[PDB]
Amino acid sequence: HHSGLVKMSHPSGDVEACMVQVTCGSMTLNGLWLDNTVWCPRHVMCPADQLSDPNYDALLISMTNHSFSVQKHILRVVGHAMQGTLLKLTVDVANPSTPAYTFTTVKPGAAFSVLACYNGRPTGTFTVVMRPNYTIKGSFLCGSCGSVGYTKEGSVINFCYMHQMELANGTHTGSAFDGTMYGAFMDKQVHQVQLTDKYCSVNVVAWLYAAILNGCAWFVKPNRTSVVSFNEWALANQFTEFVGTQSVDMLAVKTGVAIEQLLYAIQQLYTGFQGKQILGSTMLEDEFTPEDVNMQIM
Amino acid sequence: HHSGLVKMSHPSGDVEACMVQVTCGSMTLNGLWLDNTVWCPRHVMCPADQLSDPNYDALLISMTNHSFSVQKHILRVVGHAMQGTLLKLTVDVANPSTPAYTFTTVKPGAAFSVLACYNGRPTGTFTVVMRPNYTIKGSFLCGSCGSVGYTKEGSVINFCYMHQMELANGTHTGSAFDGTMYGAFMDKQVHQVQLTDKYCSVNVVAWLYAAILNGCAWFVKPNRTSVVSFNEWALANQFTEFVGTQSVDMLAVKTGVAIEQLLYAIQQLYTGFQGKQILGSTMLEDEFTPEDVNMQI
Ligand SMILES: *[C@H](O)[C@H](C[C@@H]1CCNC1=O)NC(=O)[C@H](CC(C)C)NC(=O)OC1(CC)COCOC1
Ligand SMILES: *[C@H](O)[C@H](C[C@@H]1CCNC1=O)NC(=O)[C@H](CC(C)C)NC(=O)OC1(CC)COCOC1
Repeated sequence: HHSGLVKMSHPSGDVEACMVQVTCGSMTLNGLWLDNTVWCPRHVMCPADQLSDPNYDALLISMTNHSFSVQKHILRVVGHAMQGTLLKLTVDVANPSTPAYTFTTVKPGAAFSVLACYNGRPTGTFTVVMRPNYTIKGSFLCGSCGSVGYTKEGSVINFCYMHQMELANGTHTGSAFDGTMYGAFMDKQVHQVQLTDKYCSVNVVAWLYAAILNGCAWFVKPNRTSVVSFNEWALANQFTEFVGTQSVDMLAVKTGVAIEQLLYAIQQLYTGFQGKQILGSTMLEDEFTPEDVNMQIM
Repeated sequence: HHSGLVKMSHPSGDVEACMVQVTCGSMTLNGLWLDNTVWCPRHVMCPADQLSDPNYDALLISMTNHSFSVQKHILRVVGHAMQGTLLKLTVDVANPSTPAYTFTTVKPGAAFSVLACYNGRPTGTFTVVMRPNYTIKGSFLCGSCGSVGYTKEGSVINFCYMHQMELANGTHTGSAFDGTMYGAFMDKQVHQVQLTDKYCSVNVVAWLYAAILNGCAWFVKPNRTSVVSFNEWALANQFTEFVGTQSVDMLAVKTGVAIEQLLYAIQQLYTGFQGKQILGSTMLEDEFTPEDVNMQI
């Protein structure tokens, strides 16, 4: 039986209307236009020559307002400032289609939608999970910097990601809109090695609950492992700490299966399913959130 | 090395601007507002009483323009007609934000984006492949009917799907905008026979080309299988006919690996990967198209 559990993104129309192109010298990339502000990665300031150790503080000082061209395809710069790894440009027109929005940094295990853009033009959207080593997968090519990641709750878009770089293992990372880089990677063209990744324990729990809701519960036993005990074990076996949420609790109430029975199951299943499948899979899946499962299976 | 091959959907803003809610008596679902026309599934006319064997001809005749209610959230009806499994409702206002569009019927193995909506409100977007048995997977709950699927060529939107139903096995189907149901399923709540699914051969090829581009070419051999022999083999082993395309050919040039080497490879991998993985998988993957791979790698 097909569960209906799929990778689902937020509808992108609200964010499409905020995308612009930003150009500084030879470098061109994407920006986010909210009210009188345009956000973009500060390495737009850097010519290809100096990208391997840029001096951003000096590059900023060398700019004037005319050093930045902002074009909408889908504007006069009247101020420029740097905030961590982002530029905050002030323009003289308020974006007439600005959504209600917040700037909240996301934590590992949380999912968000990405609007991939090139030269200020949206081309595709996908959902990613912020990994425990502060990278994301997804699909990003040359020109994609400034593409944004977001969630939506009610009318309020939460902007959580602005794309900056690809790592040698092909994963990606970027900034929060407070200017910090996820994982503290440097916006320098240099080899940087991401830390070891981990299974997102709370999302594995959610997926097992999706399995139960879908009629697949051969892995459920009476046996349990406490949260506190599971977390001691998680540290030493490449799992995140489990932190419960009202979203997980809803799934436990619906199924009648306790969180702690699934923490025991995870300790038995992460080595393999001994020939069985769970939701068409032979390994544990950690990129569906408790919210995904509540939204899509209930 | 993560390939960067992911399930990607089209930006949905153009289509979001066309979604409305359609209400008829006590039933409510989504509709697509293009110019002066609102498209929605005809079963909005059916009371819960009679979902098993609705008489859509008599239901239509019993309706008047005032039977229908159309609200834009993200309108007065002055005309109603039935086209196959869809209603075509004429409203007095023409949608100002109507994109350039066409209507197409997608074929098995082709990918399209779906804007899932509830009560006229877009809530999510995902990409599906029309399966060889004319069903799709995806995620659709109660209230999702009238959600639409589409591709793009340029800024042109090609509307190809309007969601209608879920089958006993959890898969889904819908209408093309000429009113025909994909796979000729009936818009009634009765058990109906679904053909067995098959691997979409051309997409498996594209997936192996993506593996090669990503530096995973252990399955590659100079052993070849002609398209014709492959096609013969595919009938007895639950695979679709391979049909080359310009898009596949590009991939054979980028990698310098011939189609027939991968056809040969498919025959062997179907019997097993023999301890090895391909792009993190131990089974063949057939929901990534040649166009996906060309665009994403
Ligand atoms: C901005 O559009 C760039 C996006 C990456 C290009 C390929 N895929 C991407 O996601 N970002 C960069 O090019 C970035 C600039 C520095 C932070 C100053 N460098 C980068 O992503 O690094 C490499 C590998 C070390 C990525 O792969 C291509 O070579 C550069
Ligand atoms: C319209 O929004 C409905 C969408 C489905 C409901 C649950 N998931 C869906 O995709 N469509 C229907 O309710 C449909 C109406 C008939 C075509 C007249 N019924 C339906 O999808 O079939 C059932 C039973 C075969 C699927 O299983 C649950 O009950 C409905």
